[PDB]
Amino acid sequence: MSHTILLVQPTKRPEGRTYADYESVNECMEGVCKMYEEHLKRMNPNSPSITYDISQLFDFIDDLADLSCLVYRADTQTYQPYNKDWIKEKIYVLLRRQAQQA
Repeated sequence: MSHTILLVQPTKRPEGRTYADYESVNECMEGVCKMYEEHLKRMNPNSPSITYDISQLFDFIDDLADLSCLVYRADTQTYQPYNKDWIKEKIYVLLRRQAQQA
């Protein structure tokens, strides 16, 4: 698995820049969905389930001022960068697999 770092900046405000790290690319993508999920729970404290469609996720990601990831390559002991659109496609594929399973 490749160690992965996610850099997020929610708004134009520089002090909001944050990061988190994961043991793999798929756990980082799941981390992106968890970010949106905890945002929806803040907003909806009294909804029993947090439910959302993939279009709502994608608009949330598009609205971030910035989102990128760095993925460790054993090859060169270095990190390959990938942009917001790459991220969205991995989450697409991930969420599409689960939907098939069901």
